[PDB]
Amino acid sequence: AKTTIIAGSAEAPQGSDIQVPVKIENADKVGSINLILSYPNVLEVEDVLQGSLTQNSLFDYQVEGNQIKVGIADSNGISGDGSLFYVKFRVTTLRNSHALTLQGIEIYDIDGNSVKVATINGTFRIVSQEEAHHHHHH
Amino acid sequence: AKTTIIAGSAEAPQGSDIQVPVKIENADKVGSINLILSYPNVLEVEDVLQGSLTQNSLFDYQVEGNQIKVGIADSNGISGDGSLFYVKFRVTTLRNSHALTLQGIEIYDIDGNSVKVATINGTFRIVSQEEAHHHHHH
Amino acid sequence: AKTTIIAGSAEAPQGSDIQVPVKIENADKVGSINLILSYPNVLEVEDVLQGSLTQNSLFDYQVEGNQIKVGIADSNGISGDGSLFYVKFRVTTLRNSHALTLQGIEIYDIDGNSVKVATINGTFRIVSQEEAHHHHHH
Ligand SMILES: [Cl-]
Ligand SMILES: [Cl-]
Ligand SMILES: [Cl-]
Ligand SMILES: [Cl-]
Ligand SMILES: [Cl-]
Ligand SMILES: [Cl-]
Ligand SMILES: [Mg+2]
Repeated sequence: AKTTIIAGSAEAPQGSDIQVPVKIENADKVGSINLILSYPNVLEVEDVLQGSLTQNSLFDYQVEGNQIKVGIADSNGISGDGSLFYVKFRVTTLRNSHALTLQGIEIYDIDGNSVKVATINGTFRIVSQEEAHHHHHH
Repeated sequence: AKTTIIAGSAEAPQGSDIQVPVKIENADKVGSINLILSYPNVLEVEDVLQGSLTQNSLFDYQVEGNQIKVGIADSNGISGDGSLFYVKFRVTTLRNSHALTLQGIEIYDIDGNSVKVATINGTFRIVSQEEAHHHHHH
Repeated sequence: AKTTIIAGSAEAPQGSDIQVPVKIENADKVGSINLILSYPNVLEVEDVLQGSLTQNSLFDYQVEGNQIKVGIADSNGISGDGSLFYVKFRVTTLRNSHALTLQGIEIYDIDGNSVKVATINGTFRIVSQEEAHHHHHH
């Protein structure tokens, strides 16, 4: 039962907005999380929103260069699976993919103990009407 | 896995004593509980006894008006399912039921964190030889 | 889900070395353990080694008379099942068995709470080529 933080993956054409979640899986009474999400040059941050687990948490973020620093604190504890936050991006046969990387993680439970976490990075690709991808979501 | 506190339900004729438990379900290292159990005018409190989980806890109760204030502290932690205490009451086609209500709950785990709990109230009815109810207990 | 500490059992002829683990089962974020393992006169301690769970714990032991005092501290917490340490012994139809006893246990989780544990002692016998026992290990 290992706590894992996961950046979502996505694909979209130039000019469109995408919503990419960062999720947690198997959280066990997490009380604070600080992390950095790095994103590719092809993306531009439009907004950062609380997720399904953090609607009532103390939530901060700061966008600097190609990274979003996010801070979450929640005296109730966060447990189980769900989104920590969503990033709204705008997208500015071969092809190449880009990483949505999670790093600089600092995570503690509500009793102040360090929590071991695994991380999984996201992948983003610029794509055409290949939004059969939306059609195939599952 | 949500911690729930549940007042038992019962039925009996005038003049008889009944034993109504207040139980906990899915407790996770609970260290202290304060609560109020309100009871109907048709009932009169004869005794308040420790339950299956609190035989060795620090246990206090105070009966004032139509409510029983109960305090439990236990440095070992209380976990799982079982009774917190039992109330011995004396009972003083249509018909009407009465609530055994749980409120004013204050509950913390052994590390001093607030515990989220759900509550379920009990129901009491004055009844005749409908103690096929005892016969059907299951 | 009760935390249990278990001394392993073994059999071997005079003159041979044996490796006996002391294991934990269903540990839940244990932060410190002190215990005493007592052993029979027919055994002599050659070494005491960290186990599968304590390779990176702070680990101390002291052999005095027929008992090994072991101290383990680990800020990460120890959870699940595995060995806490291994003792390398040298063995110095009827027959008689000997106890490898666990006692004097003091165990706390990473938040400093006392942990309830059960213990299971080990059994050692001097044996011949009955090391079909190794052949039958399972
Ligand atoms: Cl921040
Ligand atoms: Cl950390
Ligand atoms: Cl009280
Ligand atoms: Cl509370
Ligand atoms: Cl020692
Ligand atoms: Cl102890
Ligand atoms: Mg604590």
